[PDB]
Amino acid sequence: NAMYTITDIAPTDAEFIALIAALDAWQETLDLSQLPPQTVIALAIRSPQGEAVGCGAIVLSEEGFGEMKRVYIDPQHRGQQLGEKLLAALEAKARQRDCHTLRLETGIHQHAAIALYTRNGYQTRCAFAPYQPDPLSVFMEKPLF
Repeated sequence: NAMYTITDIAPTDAEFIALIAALDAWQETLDLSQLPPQTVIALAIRSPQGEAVGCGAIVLSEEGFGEMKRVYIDPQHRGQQLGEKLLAALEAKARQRDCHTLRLETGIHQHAAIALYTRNGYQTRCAFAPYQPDPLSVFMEKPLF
């Protein structure tokens, strides 16, 4: 089963905020709403009930880079390739916006995410604006076409 659904979401949607809040509550083991809205791609994965169950986002720069962030899948829906489904969907949207390279930063603690990106062609790299090699952070990127 990946007969879940993918749809746009407002980063200001209560459902988005809830996934994000859960993401941040876990990382303990705001910012997306402010930005110019053209510059943000944000998506959700929904159960067949219609419950937002995962999400993620890409912030696009004017030189064709995109930064991937705020990716999370609710724990009860893991084990069945949703990260994959979502990731591909964010990439597809980034291409339609001429984005040529996706990069991301996550903590070294985030093993599931890190492996998901690796399984799909992201490769480790150095710090990029606006981060300074906080190590440990892990920076990754992938050429899209």
